[PDB]
Amino acid sequence: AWPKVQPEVNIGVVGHVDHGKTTLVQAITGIWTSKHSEELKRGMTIKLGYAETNIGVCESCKKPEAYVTEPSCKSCGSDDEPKFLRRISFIDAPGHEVLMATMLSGAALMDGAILVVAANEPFPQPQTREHFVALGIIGVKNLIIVQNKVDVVSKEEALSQYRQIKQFTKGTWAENVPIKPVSALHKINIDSLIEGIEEYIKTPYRDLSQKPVMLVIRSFDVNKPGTQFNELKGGVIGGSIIQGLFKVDQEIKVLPGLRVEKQGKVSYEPIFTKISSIRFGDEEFKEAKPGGLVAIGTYLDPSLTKADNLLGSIITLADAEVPVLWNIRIKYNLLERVVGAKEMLKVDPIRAKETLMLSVGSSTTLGIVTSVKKDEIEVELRRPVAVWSNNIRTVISRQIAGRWRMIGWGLVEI
Ligand SMILES: Nc1nc2c(ncn2[C@@H]2O[C@H](COP(=O)(O)OP(=O)(O)CP(=O)(O)O)[C@@H](O)[C@H]2O)c(=O)[nH]1
Ligand SMILES: [Mg+2]
Repeated sequence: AWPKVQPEVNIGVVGHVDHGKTTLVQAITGIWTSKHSEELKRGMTIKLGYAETNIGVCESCKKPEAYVTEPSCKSCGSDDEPKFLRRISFIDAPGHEVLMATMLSGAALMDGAILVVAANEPFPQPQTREHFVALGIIGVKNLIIVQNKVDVVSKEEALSQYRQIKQFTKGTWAENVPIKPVSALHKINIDSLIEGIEEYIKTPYRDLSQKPVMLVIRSFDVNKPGTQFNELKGGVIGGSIIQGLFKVDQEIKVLPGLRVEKQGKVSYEPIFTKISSIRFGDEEFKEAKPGGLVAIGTYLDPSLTKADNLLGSIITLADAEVPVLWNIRIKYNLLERVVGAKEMLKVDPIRAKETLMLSVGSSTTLGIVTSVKKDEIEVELRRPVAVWSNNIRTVISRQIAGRWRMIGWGLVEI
């Protein structure tokens, strides 16, 4: 039988709106990531979606068909159990331009990524470019480009687009990134994509001695409405461990923590709690490592975790030393152009007093520029940000025509 383990690797799925990201995740895992009523109603991804699958291989069968996502080799005529390789999970990002920040948040949790490009739309669309560049900046460079929807165009049309994709990636870090043509909807050529995932998105080395840090993207409770008070389960916090590992019964804290109101005055205080449970998908565990999206059960009042209240927080062990900053200095670089805009636009230099959006880990925060130099800016933040390490990358966005657009990136200087 196959072991029940946590996913050991996170693969982002990104790309322009409606290019088929969520359907691709479904093709691979059997799961539809959109769980929220607003997502199902509007027919779009809004929150980061999530799905897991085991990956195995039928050792006595031809590849790529030999790769499977379930413990059966019958499709290649064998009754032998396939060899288990690893469990993997997908971080399914929204494609809508208005949701770029969510993509940025998700990118902090990715070990590698799939850029989905629809074969029946002109390449390169605005969020194809924006998501691509964001991946480059954040360092998610174990990339596979998936040409999706090949079922509705001829082979030669798909090939014309393939040539365009090679041209686009030529001279960039992605020059030799593989391109896999598939139909996510009708499940065509999926095995080849699985093989590509095994080949090009290998599980990275994890130094489990590092101080445990988790980036938070969800928070909620499992309390059915009309639940008795003596039955109210504690709040649950969801996210991905980026370094180290957590264990049941550990004393932890959420940073920056809770917003505190003292007659108009607002500060933040760390939330201290204890891990009462650890879950990945449907399975419970005693410890949680990088890879996968973990649900940490706590003793927190569920009101504190309700409705993703803690999105953007980090979690550490209670005694960790972590700067929680209301002002940050960033060593920055600007892009030449606003890549996510429909019409070509130059990036104006950063100006003092302008309000920028900073993406740091899973957090998204507005701040006012208080100092501008050639290589550095200083920013007064509207809400504080937890800075758990010395070389954290931030992505900088500017509001252009009412839309937040990525314009640059930097290193948060300690
Ligand atoms: N013909 C065809 N249609 C597809 C394929 N993959 C997805 N679609 C269709 O495209 C539409 C959008 O699919 P969806 O998977 O939700 O795309 P998405 O990129 O996740 C949308 P968002 O950017 O908001 O998250 C749906 O109608 C879906 O059935 C494909 O391989 N072939
Ligand atoms: Mg989607």
